[PDB]
Amino acid sequence: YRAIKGMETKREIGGYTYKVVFYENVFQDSILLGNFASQEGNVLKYENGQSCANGPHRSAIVTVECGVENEIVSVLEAQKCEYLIKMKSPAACS
Repeated sequence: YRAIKGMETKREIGGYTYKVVFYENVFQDSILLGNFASQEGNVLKYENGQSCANGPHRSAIVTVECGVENEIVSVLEAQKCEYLIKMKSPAACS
């Protein structure tokens, strides 16, 4: 009944703190981008989050290429209130 969290990667982009719980969801300060729904490849998709107001539901898509450590490289609202999260992590290698 309790969601399991990952490593919690947090980074300040645009003045707000992006938190990637990885197996839960992603936030910006306290504004919920999206929620972990599915893992597609090595990319995790988070949607049904907090409203965007200027569009549909916010969403977050974490693109992981794997690396030495987990870190939020960048986040970009390029898609429909859907935030591209660019990351890497050794735990992503499989």
